[PDB]
Amino acid sequence: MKFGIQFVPNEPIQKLCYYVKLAEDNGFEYCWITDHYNNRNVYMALTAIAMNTNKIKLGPGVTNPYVRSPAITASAIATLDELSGGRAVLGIGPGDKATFDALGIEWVKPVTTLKESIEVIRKLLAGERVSYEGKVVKIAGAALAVKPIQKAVPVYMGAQGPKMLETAGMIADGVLINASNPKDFEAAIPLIKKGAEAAGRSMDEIDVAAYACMSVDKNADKAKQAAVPVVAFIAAGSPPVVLERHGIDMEKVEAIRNALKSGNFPEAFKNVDDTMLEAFSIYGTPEDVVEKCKKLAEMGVTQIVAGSPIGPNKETAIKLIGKKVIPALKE
Amino acid sequence: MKFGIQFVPNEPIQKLCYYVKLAEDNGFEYCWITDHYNNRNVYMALTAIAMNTNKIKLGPGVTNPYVRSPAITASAIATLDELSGGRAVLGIGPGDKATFDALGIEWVKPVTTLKESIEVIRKLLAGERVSYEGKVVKIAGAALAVKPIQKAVPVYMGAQGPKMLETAGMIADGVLINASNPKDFEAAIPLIKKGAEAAGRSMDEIDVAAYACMSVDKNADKAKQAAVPVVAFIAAGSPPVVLERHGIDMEKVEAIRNALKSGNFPEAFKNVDDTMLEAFSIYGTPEDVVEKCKKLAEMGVTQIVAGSPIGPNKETAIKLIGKKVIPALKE
Repeated sequence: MKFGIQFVPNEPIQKLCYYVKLAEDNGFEYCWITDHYNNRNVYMALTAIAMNTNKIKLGPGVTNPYVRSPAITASAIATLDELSGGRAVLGIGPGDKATFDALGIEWVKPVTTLKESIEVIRKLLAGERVSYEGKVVKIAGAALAVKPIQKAVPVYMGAQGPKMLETAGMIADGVLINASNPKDFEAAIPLIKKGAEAAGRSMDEIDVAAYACMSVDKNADKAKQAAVPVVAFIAAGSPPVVLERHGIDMEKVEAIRNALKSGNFPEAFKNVDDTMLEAFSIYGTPEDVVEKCKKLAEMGVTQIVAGSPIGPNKETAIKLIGKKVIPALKE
Repeated sequence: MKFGIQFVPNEPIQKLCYYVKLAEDNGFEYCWITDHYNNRNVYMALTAIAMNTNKIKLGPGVTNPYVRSPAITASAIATLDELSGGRAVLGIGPGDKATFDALGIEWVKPVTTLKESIEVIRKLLAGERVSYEGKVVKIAGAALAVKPIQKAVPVYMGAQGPKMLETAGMIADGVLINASNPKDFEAAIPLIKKGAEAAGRSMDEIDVAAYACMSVDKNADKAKQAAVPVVAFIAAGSPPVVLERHGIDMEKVEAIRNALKSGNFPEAFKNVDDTMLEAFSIYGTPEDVVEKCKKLAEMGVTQIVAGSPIGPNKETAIKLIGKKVIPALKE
């Protein structure tokens, strides 16, 4: 099994570089840095990370077609791939409406735009002069001078709905699924397979990645507590098909949703229960986490991304995962 | 007088970092890195440059409102300012039509968009939750988490026309003028002053910067030759008011324009003459260059940006400028 790690670049980039280099030392193979306008720029963060790392794969996790021209994304990826000696991955997803309303960006046809942007980025990265007259992306003779080192930089697609999952199956080298429980991938993976089948692609060409909320501790209950704030948000933003799939107490969810609107948090955090924790996080001892990763592996997950909080102390957790989780999951 | 240096990031970023650190060692105070989708990403280049430098000011030279959301630009600048210990400048201009047709980007109202984007970036950098309902830029509750170190990161506006010059006078901390000859600034500076006056601003608040084609050599004629390719492009793209202002042989210009369309270059380069060289470059011995810089200083230029080619050998020229040009122009 492959392990990724995901960071929001919301701290001094030096601290981020320490965490990633630590992750690299601990056998993490993918480094995913989120891309939101209000934090440190994802590509500058990834530049510093590249300089402090040597082998971990690294890229935006995820960027989107809208906040920069896909052509800019292409050459940012090319640049990253040059600096890192060929370790770049492109995680790219739809973005979100609450970002694009804030930025005055029209959220046009997200499936179509993501598909067309991935195709344009790929062609640009391949060195082509691109003429692409899509429904949304319209490129007329663009060409990169900067070249990646990889022949084909991997493109990971953020995918939640069925059309996105199928599209990821047809076009993407990996699928980034914000989900921590096997039930989600039991539903998700056949959709990826339909898209793969539609393109004649084997599933072994496709890295199904769990963008999981993870919290590992030598003490299971402290792992629990660090998971609680993050599960509260995940549970609030989960679509009802995901709540229903997991039998989530729907009354607790709306009290959490309410208290989040109310800007107060301990009450929202008080209503996360053991069921939502099981559905939206991988928490507990390294033993707890290892069994849970195996259940995801058995469901077809090939990359598990340790997302926030990682653990009560991120440094302590990265070390624990490297010592006692990743070695327990070597094919 | 202040000296800047401008680089296209079209080489391995390590080489760029050497040049900038060399420039810094040689007393250059500003480092301007161009922002075009087809080269190395400007902000990743500036991240590495920051890590290899300590005191030179550095920023995009220039970015634009269109290839990334102004909000992304704001946090890229904030990020740069954090990494560099407060040395960021934002050079921002309109972009160009031949880039945005290639990218399918509508080149909407460039003066208005540049003005509104500068205002939004400033407010974002200041830490505000921004609601900005402009004619073009429409921001609704955006806010940065990343903070600059500078209280007010300097915004330099690329400006060529009279409306841009006046707008730069009203709003910008510097004006980036792609021009090498005093006649251009004799025309340009009163326009900046009109805008400054319209805002109650003194000219001593405004860094009038010559984005010059510079070529310095111990041998004047070799400096000449290295200037010839770059002047050929500048002369082809110059507006007729600039050709007319300089009495440029208009027949030579169209042969250069023709041969550039024809994709062949020695014939285009053969038709650069001593008049276009004088109008669109600062070339020659360090003595030649120093007198020419003084004539620009006397016209109101407060920053001279050594643009390509810098000299026949960029490393040799940066050293010559630091040894024999910059010290000869210390107020």
